[PDB]
Formats: sequence, C-alpha cells, structure tokens
Amino acid sequence: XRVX
Amino acid sequence: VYQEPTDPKFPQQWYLSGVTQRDLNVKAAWAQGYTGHGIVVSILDDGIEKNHPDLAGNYDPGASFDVNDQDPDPQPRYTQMNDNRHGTRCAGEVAAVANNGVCGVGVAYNARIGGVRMLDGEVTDAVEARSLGLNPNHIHIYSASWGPEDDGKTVDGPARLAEEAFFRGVSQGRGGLGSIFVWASGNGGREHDSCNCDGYTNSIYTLSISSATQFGNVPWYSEACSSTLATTYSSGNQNEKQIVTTDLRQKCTESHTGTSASAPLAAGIIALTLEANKNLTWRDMQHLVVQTSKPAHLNANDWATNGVGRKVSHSYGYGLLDAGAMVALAQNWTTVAPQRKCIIDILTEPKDIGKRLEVRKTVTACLGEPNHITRLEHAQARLTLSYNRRGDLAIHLVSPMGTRSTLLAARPHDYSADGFNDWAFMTTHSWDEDPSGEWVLEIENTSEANNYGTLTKFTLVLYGTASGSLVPR
Ligand SMILES: [Ca+2]
Ligand SMILES: [Ca+2]
Ligand SMILES: [Ca+2]
Ligand SMILES: [Cl-]
Ligand code: NA
Ligand code: NA
Ligand code: NA
Repeated sequence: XRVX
Repeated sequence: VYQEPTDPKFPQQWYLSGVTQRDLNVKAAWAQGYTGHGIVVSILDDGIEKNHPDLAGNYDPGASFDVNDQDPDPQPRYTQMNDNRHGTRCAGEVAAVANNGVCGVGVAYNARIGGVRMLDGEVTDAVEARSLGLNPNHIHIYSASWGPEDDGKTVDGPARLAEEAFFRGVSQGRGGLGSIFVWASGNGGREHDSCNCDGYTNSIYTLSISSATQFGNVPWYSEACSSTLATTYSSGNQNEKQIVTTDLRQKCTESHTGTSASAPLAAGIIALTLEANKNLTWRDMQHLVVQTSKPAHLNANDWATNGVGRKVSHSYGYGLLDAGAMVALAQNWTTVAPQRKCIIDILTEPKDIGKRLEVRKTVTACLGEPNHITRLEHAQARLTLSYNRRGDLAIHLVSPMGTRSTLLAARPHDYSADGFNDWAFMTTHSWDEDPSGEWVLEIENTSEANNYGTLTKFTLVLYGTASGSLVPR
C-alpha cells in the first residue's frame, strides 16, 4: 503493498 | 456580507476561488453559510500533526487513532526524510483553520479533523479494516490518499476484513445513512495504469476522485478508468500552481501534489454538503456529485455524452466538483429510494477470446421483480478469464443507451498470466440510464502477438432504483  | 479568509497564503489557493472561473467554487458555499461546522472528517494515512498551528483548532481525538502502534495518538513518526508528512498535508486541505494568520485554509475550515495512523507499518487487511471502521457513528467522512501499487501491472483490492468494513460502513455507519469514503484515484499515469485495476477506487462504496491541472489538463500522473466519479484540481507542470496546505514540523507548504491532494479537497467539499443536509445517505452524496460536477474547460480527448445527456470522461468522471452547486442542491434533496441489485449471469458457455471477442446480451433488468431497475447507479461487469498476457487486453462495455465504458485499457507493463478472477470492473458512466436492453462486452487483443485465453464468466451486476428520474440534460 500500500503506497501513499 | 461574507468576509473571505485573511490567512497569509489564502491568495495562493487559486483552486478555491477566483474571478478566472478555474476553481472549485468553494467561496460560494462559504457565502451560503457552510464552512463545515459540525462535520467530522478523518484522514487515513501516515499520521496527523495534531498540534500543528493550522490544525489544532479543529483537531478531533474522536476522529483519530494509531493503528500501526495500537494507541490513540496519531502523531506522525519524525524522521530526517520527513516520510510521514503525507497525512498532515492531506488534513490541512480539508480543515486547516481560517483567519488565524497561519498558512491558508481548509475547504471545510470549521469542520473537525482527525487522522488514523495506519500507513507507517505493515498495512495488513486487518489494519485497513480497523481504519475504515473507526468510530463510524462519530466520523462522517473518511479520506484515503493511498492504495495498491501504481506500477501498471497490479490488480488488487480490499481483502475480506476491509470489504466487510466498507459494507458495515455504508450500511450501519453514520446512523444508518452510511459512512462516506473518498478515495484518490491513483498516481500511475506514467505507467499507463488503470484505476479499475484498483479495488478501492473501483468500489461502488468509494467516491473515486481524479485530478486536473491548473490550465485544465490531464496531469502526467492521472489514471483513466470508468470507475472514477469526479475531479478536483491538483498539480501539473512547473508553470502551473500547486496545492497549499499544512506540512510536517508545523510548516506551510505550497507544493502538495498528485492524486493525494484531490481526494482531501473532495472530502472537504463533501463536508460542506453534509452540513447543508445532514440526512444525506452515502448514495445521495454520489447522486449530488453526478448531477452538479462540471466538465467545462477540462481538456480530454474522450468526452462523451451518456444516455441522459451528461458529459463523462474516463480522466475526469463527471468533471470538476462545484461546492456551491453541491450545497445548494443538497438543501432540498429528496432521499433516494433503497438500492436494488439485479444480477444477470450472461454466458451460457465459455468463450475463447482470440484476437477479439464480442458478447451481446439483451436484458430485462429484473422486470417484474422487486429488484427491477429502471434508473441505474453503478454497473459492474464481473469477469473471470484466463489470458497469457493480461496487459494486452482492452475491455469495453456498451450500455443499451449507447454509452461505451472502457473497463480496461491496455497496460503495457502488465505481463501477468494470471488473468482476472471474478474482477468486478465498474462504470459510473451510465448513471441514471435505463439498463433494459442490449449490453455489449468487447474484449480485444491490442497487440500483434498471438495471445490466447478464455472468458468463463461474465456477471452483469446492476445497482439502482425504479423511481425519481430527472428530464435528461
Ligand atoms: Ca501513536
Ligand atoms: Ca490558516
Ligand atoms: Ca493505480
Ligand atoms: Cl452488494
Ligand atoms: Na443503512
Ligand atoms: Na469508487
Ligand atoms: Na432499453
């Protein structure tokens, strides 16, 4: 997997 | 007479108001009396600097939690690289304090703002679920500027706990009116990513928000797809202005960018709308966005008029949000009828894809039954198929009223041989259309390679009602  | 904010950087917030008409029409909502009073927004991200001089006045511990470290305090972890600045930047877009001599203002500068610290660690299904499901009778609106990797080869979405959190939120959250989930549609533009390969944006339970540059263009990072609902301004090239917000270490930044900035602005506009009518359901809010968003002067080569006369683009959904129009329409809004779901299993046998496959089916949309739909909301084509190189596929779905939704564009980086396993491709582009009649699914190989595969299941899932239509635009 989870990215900003 | 409404007096606009005096904050030092408010004049740099070109996207909130201006004489140029390239803005989100937020001042008009403020002038009608709506600044977010009484609404609670939570930023699900890497933390929130609750003591920031432009957030402390609006900070709400009840809207906050630290899921990464299992404590109540969402304060970011400070590092030299300032990695955990992202949530604070998103929060100030929603609800930075106004008229306090610091930085700029949030869209909903009198709303209450919290943060869930959940990205600064291993982001499991359980972490996501505990964040999406936080205090659902206190938090009204959740904003998420994160998701699966934008490498242009990933197909991923909420696992079981997170999907359960979405269903529990929209069903029982906010007193049964439903939690409002706002999602950034993605930063995978350079990789030719598709936001329908992201189950969070592609969910019917989220309002997926894309971006436009100051000059009205499709930013480099933008992902096109049929599940996007609407657009807010964000960054573009270096001649175009960017987003002004609260930064880590009690600073002010004028250079917040990308998809991350669009969802919080939408969350703020939705907060103003909820103040104008607190009885709006999660579905009401999507209807308001569809009806009030503005295509004008957004440049795209795929603008199309749907069956009820509304312009829609895969880059922008129904266009730019219009806060003044949202709050105005919310005030006397009549709650929509309960959501019906009509399930149509299309195939009678598997179909080889080859170079091109077209599947035509005439449907009655559950005629004569309690789930009869004459007024569509979301539609899904839930597809199960094998293919040797997934990114060479392009998939389109045409509604009975002639609206062609791109469910999947070619993804050059997607070499996967894993196909799609009941993947629920979603389109918003046929909203308010009558779904009775002929639907067409097109699957094609966009490359010269001799690719091969089989479509084994196509479920057409229609959501909507049987009442209350407007005269087409
Ligand atoms: Ca903590
Ligand atoms: Ca301020
Ligand atoms: Ca993506
Ligand atoms: Cl469902
Ligand atoms: Na409910
Ligand atoms: Na969505
Ligand atoms: Na029809």
